[PDB]
Amino acid sequence: GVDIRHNKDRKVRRKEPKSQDIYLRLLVKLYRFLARRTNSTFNQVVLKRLFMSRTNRPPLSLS
Amino acid sequence: SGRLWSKAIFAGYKRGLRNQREHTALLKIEGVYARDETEFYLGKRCAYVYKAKNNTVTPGGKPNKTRVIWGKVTRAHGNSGMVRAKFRSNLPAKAIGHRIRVMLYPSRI
Amino acid sequence: PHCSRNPVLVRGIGRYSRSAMYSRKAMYKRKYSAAVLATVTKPVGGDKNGGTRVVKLRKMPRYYPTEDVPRKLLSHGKKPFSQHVRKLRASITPGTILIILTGRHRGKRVVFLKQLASGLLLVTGPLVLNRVPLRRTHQKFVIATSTKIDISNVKIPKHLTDAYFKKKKLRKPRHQEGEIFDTEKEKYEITEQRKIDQKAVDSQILPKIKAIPQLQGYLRSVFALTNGIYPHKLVF
Amino acid sequence: AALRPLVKPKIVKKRTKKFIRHQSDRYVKIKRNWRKPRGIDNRVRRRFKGQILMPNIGYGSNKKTKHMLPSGFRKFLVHNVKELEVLLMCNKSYCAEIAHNVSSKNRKAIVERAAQLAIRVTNPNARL
Amino acid sequence: EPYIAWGYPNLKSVNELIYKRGYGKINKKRIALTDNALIARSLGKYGIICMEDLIHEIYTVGKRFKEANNFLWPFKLSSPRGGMKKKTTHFVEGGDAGNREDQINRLIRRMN
Amino acid sequence: SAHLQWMVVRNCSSFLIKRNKQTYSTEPNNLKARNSFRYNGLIHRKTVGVEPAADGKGVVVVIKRRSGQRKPATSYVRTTINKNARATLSSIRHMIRKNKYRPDLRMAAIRRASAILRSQKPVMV
RNA sequence: CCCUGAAAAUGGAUGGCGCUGGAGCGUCGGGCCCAUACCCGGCCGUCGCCGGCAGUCGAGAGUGGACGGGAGCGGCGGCCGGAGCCCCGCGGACGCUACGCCGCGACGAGUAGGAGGGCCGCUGCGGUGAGCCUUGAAGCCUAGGGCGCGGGCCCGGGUGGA
Ligand SMILES: [Mg+2]
Ligand SMILES: [Mg+2]
Ligand SMILES: [Mg+2]
Ligand SMILES: [Mg+2]
Ligand SMILES: [Mg+2]
Ligand SMILES: [Mg+2]
Ligand SMILES: [Mg+2]
Ligand SMILES: [Mg+2]
Ligand SMILES: [Mg+2]
Ligand SMILES: [Mg+2]
Ligand SMILES: [Mg+2]
Repeated sequence: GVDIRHNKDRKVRRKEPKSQDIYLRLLVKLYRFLARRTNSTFNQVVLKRLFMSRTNRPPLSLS
Repeated sequence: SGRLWSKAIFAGYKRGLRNQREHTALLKIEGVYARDETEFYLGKRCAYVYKAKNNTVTPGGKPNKTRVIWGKVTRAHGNSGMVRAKFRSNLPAKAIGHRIRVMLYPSRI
Repeated sequence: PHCSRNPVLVRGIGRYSRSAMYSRKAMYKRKYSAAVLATVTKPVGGDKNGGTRVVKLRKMPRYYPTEDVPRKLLSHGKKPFSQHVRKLRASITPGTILIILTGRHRGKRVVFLKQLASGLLLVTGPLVLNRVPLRRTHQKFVIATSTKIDISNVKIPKHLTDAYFKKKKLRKPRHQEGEIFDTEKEKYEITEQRKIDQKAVDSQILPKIKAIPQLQGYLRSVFALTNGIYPHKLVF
Repeated sequence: AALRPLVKPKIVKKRTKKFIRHQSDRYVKIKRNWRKPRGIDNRVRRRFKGQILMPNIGYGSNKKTKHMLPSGFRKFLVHNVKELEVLLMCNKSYCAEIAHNVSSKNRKAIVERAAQLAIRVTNPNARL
Repeated sequence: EPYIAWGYPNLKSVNELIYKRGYGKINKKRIALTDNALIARSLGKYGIICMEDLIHEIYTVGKRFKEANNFLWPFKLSSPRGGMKKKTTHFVEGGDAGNREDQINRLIRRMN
Repeated sequence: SAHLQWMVVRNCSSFLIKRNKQTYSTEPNNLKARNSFRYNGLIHRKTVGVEPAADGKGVVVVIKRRSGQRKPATSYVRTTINKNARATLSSIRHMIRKNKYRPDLRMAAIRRASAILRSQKPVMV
C-alpha cells in the first residue's frame, strides 16, 4: 500500500481523432509516421492538431 | 524385512488461528522434539499411504487398493520438532492423526 | 599447447593479475601487428544428353508446414548431462559399505567400488553373501556407513562403463499392430560376461572382507528400523 | 492418433469452479448466472472472509493460453464446406466444429473435406 | 519521529544497498542498475560515470549529492528478518522509532 | 487506391467473417485467409493467389496485371502447374522473387502451395 | 503483592478448561507462529513512457558521406604498376486486421455518483453470408464435452415438427 492520488493518474488528451473521416484518418497515419521517425517538432503540433475538434480547429479568416 | 521409514503423524495444515493454508501440512516426526535435530529429515521425501476401494496400478507390482500421496519435507516448524512439508496434492483432512512415513529418500549423509 | 600458466586459487579468479600474466606469457616480445562444397559435377550420362548434370546436395525442401515456431534465444549455459560436473559425497569412498534404499535390493549392505562417469555408483555386493551383482546405484539413494575396506590395488576391469550396464531393448521387429504379444525377452538373460566379471571382482574382494571379523554376516544382514532407534540419532 | 497442434503449452487456469451468484442455492428463482450484488448490508459485496468470491480481472487467463481447447487448439464455427477453406492456412492453431444446425448429409461431406485438408474437427461423429 | 528509524550507514552498508537493491530513475522508470552505461547516460555530466562513482558520491557527500540521491530510486527493502521488538516507541526507550546512532547498520543487514 | 479502399472495407465487407475471437476474409485472391491490408487480394494493384486446379491434380496461380486495373474481365492471368512439388515451389518462387511481383507473399504462396499439394495426394488409412 | 472494606435477583464466566517450583504478578533474554502488510517471482488489467515498428532494407545501411586534381605515406603486384560490379548454390522464418503488433516502468479497496469497453444478451428493419433447415429449425431436457474473470456462448445426446 503506497499513498498516492490516482485522480490525475490518467492524463486526458486526444490520442486518435474521434471522427470517422477516412481521409482524415489517412494523413493521421502519415503524420504519425512523420513525427515518430523525425526530430522535427513541427510534425508533433500538426499531428497534435489533427486530433482536435472542429471547435478546437477554428476557421482561419483570409484577412 | 525392514521398516525403512520413520513414522510421523499428520498434525494439521499450516494455519493461523482463524485462517488455514491447506497447501502445506505440519508433520510430527516421532523421536525428535527440538528444532536442531530436524536437520536430518530436513529434505527427506515423505509419503502418505492409504487404502481405497477400487484397485490401482502399482509400479513394479500388481494392481491393488493401495494408493499414496507423495511429498517432501520443507523445513522445521517451531522450536520443537514439528516439521512442515508439502505434497503434490493437498492432504485430505481425514488423514489427521494417522501414519505418515518419511522414506529416508535423498540423503545428504 | 602450453598449460594454463595461471593457477586458480578460487573458481573464476586466477592466482596472478593482468600485468603479472603479461610478463609470464612473454607478451612483451611476441607482439603481432597484422596478417565448400554445395554442388558436385556428376558426369553426363548421354549419349547426346551432353552437359554434365550439376547436381547439388541439400536439395530444396519438397514441402513447407503451414507455420513453424521461431527459434529460441541463446543461453550461454545449460550444458547437456553428458558433460555435467560429477559431484560425489565425501563419506562415499572406494571400499565403503552402502545401503540400498530404493530398489529390489533395498536395505542390502554392499561395498562401493569406483564411481561411474555418469555419476552413478558402480557397486557389487559379495553376491555369495547378499546376491547383489555388479549394478549401478545412485549416490542420493544410499547411506554411506563408516565402514571401509581397502579395495585399493584391486583391478576393476575398464570395460565397465555405463553403456555396459545400460538396459537393452528389443521391441519391435517389423510389428506395429499389437495382437501377438511377445512371450520372449521377459526372462532377462544374465550374460556370461556379467557372470565371469562378477566372479573376477568377487574373487579378489572376498579375501578383503573376510579379514575383519563378522563382516560377511554384517553384509549378509539387511538394515531395518525398530520401534526403538531413530535414524537422526544413528551414526552410520 | 489425432492431429497435433503447432505447440501444446501447459494451460494454466487461475480458477476452475464457476462463479455462482450469491444466494443461487437458497432460491430457485435466482439463477446461477453471475450478478454483482449491490446492497448496503450485502456481506459478499463487502468481501467478507469465508464467502462467495467475486469475478475480477485478476482471474484473467494467460494471453497466450486464453481460449485454448484442452488440446492445444482454438475453436472456430463453420456452417458448410465454404468457411472450412479459410482454416486451411491456420490448420494447426485453430480447430473447427460443425454447427449444431447443419444436417447430417451436409455434415458428412464436410468431415471428408476436413480430413483431406488436415483440419482438426471437434465433433466428427455428430450424426453417426 | 515515530514513522521512521534512521542512523548513520557505514561503507559496507552503503555498498550493499546500491548493489543488491540499487535502482535508477531513468525516464521516470524504475530501472535496475545492471550496467554502468545506464549511470553514464544520465549522470555522466556530473562525473558520476560508474557504479563506484555512485557509491563514492553517496558515502562521502559530494558537490552533486542531490542529483545522485534523486537519481536513485528509493530502496524497497524486505521486512526486517528477525523482528524488531517494537514499532510504536523510540529506539532510546527500547523501540525502533527515531534516531539510532549506528545500529542502523545492524537493521540494514536484517532488511536486505 | 489501395489504402483508401482498405479503410472502406477494413471492417465492412461481404467477405468478412468475424467469429469467436477470430477474423477471416474470403475474397477469392487472398492467401492465409486473414483480413489484413498486406494480404487482401482486392485492393492491391499487383496481387497473387494459389488455388487448387479445376481437376483434382495440379495447382493454379493467378496474377493481376498492371493495365486492366478497372476491368476485372481481364485483370487476372491464370495458369496451372501439374509437376512435382519441389519443381512447383521453385517454379512458384521465380514468379515472385525474380519478377519482384510483391516479394512479400513469396512464402505465403509456397506455404499455401505446399498445403494444397499435400491435400491432393491420397490419405493413408 | 495479598486480605477486610465488598450485597441481587434463570445457572456462568481471566473466552473455556484449568492454572499455584506458575498457564499469576513485576523486570528482562533467546527462539518460535502468521495478514490480502513488505521482498522476489509468475499471470491479468489500467495508466504512463503521446515509447518502438511503413527499413518485408538477404543486402539495408549515415555518430557525415560525396568528387576532383593536391603531396604523401601503410601493405600486396621487380625499382613502374591498382577494381574487385554478390554468388559452386538463384536462396534466406514470422510479421504490419497500423482501430494492428511489440517493448519497459509503476500501479490495482470502494457506498452515493460519473465515465469507458463489452466478439454480453432480446426484439424488429436496410444490407450481407451461392448462410443454416423435414437427411429435422425454433423451443425444451440433460450425472455429456468444453470456452470466456464475467455478462454469456459453442458443440454431444433426447424430444420436437418448420
Ligand atoms: Mg498495491
Ligand atoms: Mg481509488
Ligand atoms: Mg471457467
Ligand atoms: Mg435458484
Ligand atoms: Mg455500510
Ligand atoms: Mg439488511
Ligand atoms: Mg525466522
Ligand atoms: Mg497510536
Ligand atoms: Mg479484592
Ligand atoms: Mg477498483
Ligand atoms: Mg434440438
